[PDB]
Amino acid sequence: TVSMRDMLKAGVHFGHQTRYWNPKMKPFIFGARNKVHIINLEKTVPMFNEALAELNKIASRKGKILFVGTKRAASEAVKDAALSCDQFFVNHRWLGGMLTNWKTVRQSIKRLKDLETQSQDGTFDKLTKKEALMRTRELEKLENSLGGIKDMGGLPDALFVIDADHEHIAIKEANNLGIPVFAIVDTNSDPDGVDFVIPGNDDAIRAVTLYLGAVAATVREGRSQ
Amino acid sequence: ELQEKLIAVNRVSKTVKGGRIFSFTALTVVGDGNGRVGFGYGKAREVPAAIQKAMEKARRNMINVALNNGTLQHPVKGVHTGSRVFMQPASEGTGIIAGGAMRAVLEVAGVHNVLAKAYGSTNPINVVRATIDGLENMNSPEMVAAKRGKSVEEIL
Amino acid sequence: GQKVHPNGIRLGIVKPWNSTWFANTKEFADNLDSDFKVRQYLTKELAKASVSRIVIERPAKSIRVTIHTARPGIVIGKKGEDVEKLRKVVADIAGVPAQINIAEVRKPELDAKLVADSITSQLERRVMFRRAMKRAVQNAMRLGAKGIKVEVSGRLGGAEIARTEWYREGRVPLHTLRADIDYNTSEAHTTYGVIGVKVWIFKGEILG
RNA sequence: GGCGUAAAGCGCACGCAGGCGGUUUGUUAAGUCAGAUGUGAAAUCCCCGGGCUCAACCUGGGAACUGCAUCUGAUACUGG
RNA sequence: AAGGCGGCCCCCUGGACGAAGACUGACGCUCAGGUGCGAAAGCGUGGGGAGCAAACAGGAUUAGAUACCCUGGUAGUCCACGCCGUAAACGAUGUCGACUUGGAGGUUGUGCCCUUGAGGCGUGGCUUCCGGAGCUAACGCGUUAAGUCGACCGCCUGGGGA
RNA sequence: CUGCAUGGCUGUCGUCAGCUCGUGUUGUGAAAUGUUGGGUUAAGUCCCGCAACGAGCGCAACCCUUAUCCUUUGUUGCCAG
RNA sequence: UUCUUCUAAAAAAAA
Repeated sequence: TVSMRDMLKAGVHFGHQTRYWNPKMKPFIFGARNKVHIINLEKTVPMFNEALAELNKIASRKGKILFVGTKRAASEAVKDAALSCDQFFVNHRWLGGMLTNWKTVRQSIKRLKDLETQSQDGTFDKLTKKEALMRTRELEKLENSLGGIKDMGGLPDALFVIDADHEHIAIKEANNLGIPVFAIVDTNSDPDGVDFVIPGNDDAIRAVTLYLGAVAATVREGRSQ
Repeated sequence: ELQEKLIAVNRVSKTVKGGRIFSFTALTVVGDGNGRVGFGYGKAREVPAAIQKAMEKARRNMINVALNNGTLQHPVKGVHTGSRVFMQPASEGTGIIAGGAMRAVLEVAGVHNVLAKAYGSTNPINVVRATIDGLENMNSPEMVAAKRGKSVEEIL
Repeated sequence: GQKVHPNGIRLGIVKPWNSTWFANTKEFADNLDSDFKVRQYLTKELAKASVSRIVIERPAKSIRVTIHTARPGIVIGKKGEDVEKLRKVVADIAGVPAQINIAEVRKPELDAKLVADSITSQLERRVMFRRAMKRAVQNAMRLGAKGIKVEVSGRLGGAEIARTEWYREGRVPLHTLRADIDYNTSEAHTTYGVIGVKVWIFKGEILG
């Protein structure tokens, strides 16, 4: 469904500097030109198709999937991608315990929900201005961190992680709860916890928009089914 | 449905500026009288709260042990930090020949005839960890047959 | 003992007085003494009946005392039988004409005095102190209280050295003056000495 | 069963006696393994029975005595 | 090999490492007893003695000060030949060999590409720090293992006595 | 008589800014995290960051008094015309 | 710059 030429234009093949590699990612590394690793696209493509197929399969059963990207190079791209494909995202800081300690995160999302109803339609003004600013700031930060998942209802059925190393906490929580992980793993990340490894660059804007469009396309198609 | 056993309850302590703070720890094991068993270690300021936390932790993170009709399937040995443990299958009606924490975890795990022995330190937490470690890596005839690619009759 | 009495510190903010009358200094002391005698007699008589508060007020040289209790059927029995019996002896003790009204206490599990008497009776009949504390806290929290803290002190479980145990669920803000913390104590005369019970109940902040 | 810190690596090295030894072929059969024979007293231990009302006890037959010697054979490993 | 070795020059001399071959053909590894080497202090004989400095003397501090601090100062420290054979003689990790992800350096050879400047790509020896699996009571060790194995030797069985 | 068998009450560190819990995670475990870090405050007060997310007892506010003005009320209080 | 020492009896929990 995705070729090799588009990826090469995007910059997927680029990895990190040689001093920083991680040895568990050796099968997917082609070589190292100009002291930077290159992923072999002839290897990333045949397993990316299986990942997209599995994601379509889990989407067609009306399953909730959760997108995790917080690098600030993908924050807006994951937010608009998830909204366009009617899914969930975490674009700001992943607060620890978001999946395992869901019993309290449900209270926090409930706090966010009643607070936004109070603000826009409840019209909870006409009292002391400093308290109104404090509630506004509290709602602002709560929304900023938990807006994407505020109506999820329960724990999701799969996770899509943009950076396997930087978002190690989310992958660990998912493995702890037996939820499948699909991840874009660079040459410096650890792919053991990931159930569906996807080699490739996780730093370029072109590459990240390409991945997000592809996953949005397949999840939309599966939902349509 | 599941059977729950309390193994050992002791009082741990912690010294602060005010003085000593005494807390309680509870080691329990739960299981379904068959291949499912799991241990829980809970800690709180009171023994009911401690045993409750232990039971909730025990009901999760369980493992499947491929046991025989009423016994183990071969002599297996396990180790976890201070307890070299060894256990082997026994004939019908010999009971659970085990000591301390081992007896409780085996009984709840559904085995009925087993000869066991604990070497090294006999600390309850370590021996119950080592016991399920050995049980976890205990091979079954179907598993080893499928693994090596031969029939169960070829391996006997 | 370090903490000031919660009802005392709130006597002019959110809590009312248990005796609301006026008297000059000539008859203030004997009026107070008369109030003490009637309170002592009533507390002694109605031990079985769960009496929560004895409000006293004397308009125009006639005492009128309103008992707040959770079991009015027990305190009245057959219609108009022992209420008059209490009224006459109270009028005789005070030496002034009396009148006794009775206020029912809705939800007795959220009343500090009644919980204290219940815990103290259970202690006197030798139940586990931890069990009594847990039962009281769970019942209170289930009926809709914003918070309760109970404390029991002295020779618990027939021990040799006394200790203090306490539980607290919810909010119990003792520094907030507008919080209507219902506080009361009691004591159990067990065979190993006396055990003291204290209970704070936070019902929700009062605005105004 | 251990020897960094709980008791435990000689301060370091050379080296006789001693322990062990890469890889291929042939020969031998000492170590090793299989079979047979002789022997390993009786009782005792174990198995299946029998006799004292049962049991302890006594007793028939078998197994066991894991060993040693000789004869015949096997030659993969160790030794010549 | 360990103890250890620091200006420069000469004489005699041991070990280690690299690149191409050629050669002998298991000749190998470890080692009780044995032998040799073995910091500093100390001993004997004969020299030498500037500085430093056990003992000792004097002056301070102190309740006391047979010490710490100050001024002197003798064996000793130095040379030649013997003796002693002990140290937290330590990497608190015996020697030899095989296998098991990696990163940044230090030091010393050596092959190729245009040394298109002090460039790039390999391949050996020694050595420092971080870290994966694994091991460990933990701290940590982690291709220079305390990981997985094999050969040999020395040593331990509660603390004090010792 | 026993405050060294106790209840209730009080001093004290000290009106110092601290002390904990639920769930999750790390460690075989006692424990840790939260509660630490960069600023700031009288303050664990607040923000940012962060395997922590929240909550409670405490840090402040709500209470009394004092400081300014306005409305109601002017005697036993006051005297501008 | 100097600044030593406090003998000899405690109690703490067990769903």
